[PDB]
Amino acid sequence: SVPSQKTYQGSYGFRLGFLHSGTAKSVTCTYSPALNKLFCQLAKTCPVQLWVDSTPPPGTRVRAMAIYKQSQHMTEVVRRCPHHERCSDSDGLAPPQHLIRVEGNLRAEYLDDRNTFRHSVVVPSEPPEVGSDCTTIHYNYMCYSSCMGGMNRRPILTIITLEDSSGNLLGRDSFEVRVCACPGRDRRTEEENLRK
Ligand SMILES: [Zn+2]
Repeated sequence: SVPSQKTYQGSYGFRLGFLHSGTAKSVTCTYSPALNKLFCQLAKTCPVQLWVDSTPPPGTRVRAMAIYKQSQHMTEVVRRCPHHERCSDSDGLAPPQHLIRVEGNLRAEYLDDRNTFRHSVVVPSEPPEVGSDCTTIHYNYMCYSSCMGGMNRRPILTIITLEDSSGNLLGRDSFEVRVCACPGRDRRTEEENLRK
């Protein structure tokens, strides 16, 4: 009733990477290594790098799923709030209830789990292009952390899993997410709070 969040590189050395976007007031997405936390604006591009030490088999996939970080909320499905699930901002593929979308991948699939009712979005794993050392998935988060009746100011984690063609686990990584109006200021504030 709760997905695992244990980091697991697995046989292929799977792990995530993030750009170094800084903390200017204007930044739309920024990652804090010290907090393992992504700060982003609503429905803005969040580039997440996928790194492996060796290429997994054809048919490998990469799944993203959100869970609440606090234990007393972890059994609750993370979903869009009653406002945003009705605002008709569909990309033609993502169900309007799903918090996490993938941008610009026509092979993305959206799952409503028939047993847990949790949402996820999955894409094929592909090796890096010629001259590149990793691949990047562009995610969008479609509600604010503060949305009433949805996340309701509760922190969430995103769990990224590398899966074989049957859905079996090959690798796992994760990061906290805050969706907010001013990611640069909020990253600076929370990093200062950690230091203090
Ligand atoms: Zn919302």
